[PDB]
Amino acid sequence: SKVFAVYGASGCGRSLMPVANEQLRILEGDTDSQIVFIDDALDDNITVNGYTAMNYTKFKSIKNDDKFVLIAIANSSIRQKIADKLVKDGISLWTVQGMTTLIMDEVSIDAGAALSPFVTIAANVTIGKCFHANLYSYVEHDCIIGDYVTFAPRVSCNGNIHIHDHAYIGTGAVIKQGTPDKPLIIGKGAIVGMGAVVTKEVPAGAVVIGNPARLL
Amino acid sequence: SKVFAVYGASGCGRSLMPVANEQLRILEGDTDSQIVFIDDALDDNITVNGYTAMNYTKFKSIKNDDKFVLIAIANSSIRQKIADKLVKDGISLWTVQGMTTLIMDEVSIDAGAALSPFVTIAANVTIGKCFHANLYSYVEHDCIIGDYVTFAPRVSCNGNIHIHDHAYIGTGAVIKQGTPDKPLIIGKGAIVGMGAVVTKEVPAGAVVIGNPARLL
Amino acid sequence: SKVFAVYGASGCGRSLMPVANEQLRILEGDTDSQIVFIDDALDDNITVNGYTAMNYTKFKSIKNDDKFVLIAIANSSIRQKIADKLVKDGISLWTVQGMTTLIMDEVSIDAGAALSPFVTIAANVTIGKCFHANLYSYVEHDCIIGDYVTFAPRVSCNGNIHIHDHAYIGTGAVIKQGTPDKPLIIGKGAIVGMGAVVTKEVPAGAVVIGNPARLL
Ligand SMILES: [Cl-]
Repeated sequence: SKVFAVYGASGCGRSLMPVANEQLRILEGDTDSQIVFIDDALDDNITVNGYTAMNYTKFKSIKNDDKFVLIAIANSSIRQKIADKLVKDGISLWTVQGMTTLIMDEVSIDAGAALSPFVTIAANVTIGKCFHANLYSYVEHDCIIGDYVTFAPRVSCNGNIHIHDHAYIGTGAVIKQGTPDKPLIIGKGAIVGMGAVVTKEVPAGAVVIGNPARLL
Repeated sequence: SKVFAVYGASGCGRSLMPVANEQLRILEGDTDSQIVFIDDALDDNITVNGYTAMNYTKFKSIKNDDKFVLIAIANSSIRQKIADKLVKDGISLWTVQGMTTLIMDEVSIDAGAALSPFVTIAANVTIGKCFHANLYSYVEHDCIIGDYVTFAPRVSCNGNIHIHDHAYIGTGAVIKQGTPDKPLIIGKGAIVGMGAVVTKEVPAGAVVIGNPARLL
Repeated sequence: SKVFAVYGASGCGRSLMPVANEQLRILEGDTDSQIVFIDDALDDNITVNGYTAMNYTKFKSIKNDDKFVLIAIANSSIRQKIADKLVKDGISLWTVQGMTTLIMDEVSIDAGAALSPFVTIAANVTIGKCFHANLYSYVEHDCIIGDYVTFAPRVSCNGNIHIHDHAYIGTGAVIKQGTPDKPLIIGKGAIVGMGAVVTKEVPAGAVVIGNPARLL
């Protein structure tokens, strides 16, 4: 027996719950296991879109040895804090993908990714901890994505790009391909704004916007 | 018995007819009902892409009590005029979606929407009359879309956005999310240009272009 | 009996091989025919992502009268040179599409196209030799695409656009629709940059970037 959850019942979670149901009901063929929301804003349990929603204290109290959680909180500092709590409490991180999520050859993705509908992860990609790939995003050939990276919808991450930990890539941003000799790097904790057209390396902690991308 | 139609046999209609066939043949499981084009440019009936095409006078003359029409005319002033005519003539407005159109939880969409392939309508969205969501568009969580709104392909409408009646959002435009306390408003009859990167409220009747969006 | 290949084992080929397997195993229902990579960088055969990879000399030497090749090299000058070699050696050019590639009514596409996942080719489109439509691209109604045209991912080619031979359209570029009286032309060998917002005719051999597009 198993219990599943989506951690976060705000916009991120409510748009991922249908995806977690595709993952569980169709890709895993599991019509038996319950799935709930976890949200620490809750005191008493409520329902959100027809699913039971409870705080983490209550979720921990459930008498099941086999818990699986997708963290659906876009802020990567919160996501890392929750992931470390879950692992310490002996709860499994759970990767979810949609029926229309395309995974190509020789792809490695660490546990706990949220891979939305219409996402492509192309050939020979490596992805670290609790990746968020929102609707329509792609990661093309030979990319290396670090830990707690977050893509908004419709990110175009071309080939030979290395995105370091905790970077955020905004809606519809486009990133030029690197080369095998010079991968294009997005630095640790960088923020690439909605619609940015990135043609060069982004420094760690930089915020870049515009076409072409410039420091904000 | 029933008769279906796509109103408009120009580019909008010809790219929606396959979608109307997915809706009718697959999602409704109806291999019996006829589907035609209506276009008022026609005097004599013709064929368009292998479908009978006739003017509205001829469509009205068909002896069937049960007519269903998708209005495939992007201009929302024309669309409203035709919708009001159809309803007055006792003809039903007909929502169409593709096999790859994704509808999430607690979504309300008024009759007569054209929801293209690869469209996502995410959690807790409300949409008014004869919405057009062209190919690849999305409407994310908690949005409220009014009546006779029109999206070009690949619109990224993020969460907590309120788009008022008759707005037009151009190809690949990106709109920043609102918050629950302050939804980002696109005003009545506003035009958001192809590729616009919208980070603030757009006034009613404004035309905005660019990255970032500015008045044209 | 038949032998298939993807010509190019670099990023283009490695992200198309899964698509060629969808085309062959599912759309053609062929679980018998072998598929390999061809790459002229190879001296001795190797494996790439679990597929045999050989140079063209070795592929020619295979004793099969019935060879089918998808050219997965984005550079259109190389693609034309290889296509002419294949045809002269009595090898067939092979169109590939994905399970999520949508083709609408009255579409004509010459042999050897690479039509990626999530691509739409809309109504009444004509496409010439060895077209590349990378992930998420669309070609809308009434377009005429010439020979050896190349789209990066997420190109938005709206209706009534004529793209002449060897043009390249970069990631996420958006092109305004033409009209029936005045198709919007992208000239021979033009380059439209990543993220460009094209609102006017692009001259032959021009390089255009930005929002709005300007000469680079
Ligand atoms: Cl897309």
